[PDB]
Amino acid sequence: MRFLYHPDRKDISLPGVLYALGDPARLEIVRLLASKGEQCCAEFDFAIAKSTMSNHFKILRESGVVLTRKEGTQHINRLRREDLETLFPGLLDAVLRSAQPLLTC
Amino acid sequence: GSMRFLYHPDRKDISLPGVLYALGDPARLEIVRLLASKGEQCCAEFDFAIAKSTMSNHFKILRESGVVLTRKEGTQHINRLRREDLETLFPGLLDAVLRSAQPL
Ligand SMILES: [Cl-]
Ligand SMILES: [Cl-]
Ligand SMILES: [Cl-]
Repeated sequence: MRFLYHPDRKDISLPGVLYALGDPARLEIVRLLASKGEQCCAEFDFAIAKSTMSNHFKILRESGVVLTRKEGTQHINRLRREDLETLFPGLLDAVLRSAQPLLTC
Repeated sequence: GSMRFLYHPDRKDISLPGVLYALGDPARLEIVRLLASKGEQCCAEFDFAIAKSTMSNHFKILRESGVVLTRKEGTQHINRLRREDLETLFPGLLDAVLRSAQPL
């Protein structure tokens, strides 16, 4: 599988994770990946410029939140739930409890 | 005994992404961690950057995002965690963040 860049768990920090979630578009991506499982980039039809969405997914990958792979021409994103729960127990649940939907609303 | 606070948003204007962005920095997370365990703290206690303009910007972000109040008292600026606002809006968030925050 063509996995895109992603850090090893050891190089994932709490400030980086909080930073990655610190954006309405990125929070909404994480919220949908958590509830619906893996989703290609094109499912996140935000009213947002192409280069900006690309930077968003780079931020999510560099921070250790999302694992992306190329399948065909799709970029398939996966929430790194197991890594995040191992490092930061209960963090995802506390964030997702309060995250307000955007794309489904 | 001053209740003279710098600009802070109303509870209704605090958003979860804005709060997470404010915590999403080693200096700012440590400020929040210290306010949470030690109580109110003067700005001069937080020597977490080479430049004073960098610390000023950290506190500006903490105040504008709804995490921190800043009180002007004499010559000092005293910071206070907005525990009630944050816990009412984002139940369990502060605990989850603080449980994993590592001392800087
Ligand atoms: Cl795609
Ligand atoms: Cl306001
Ligand atoms: Cl001060």
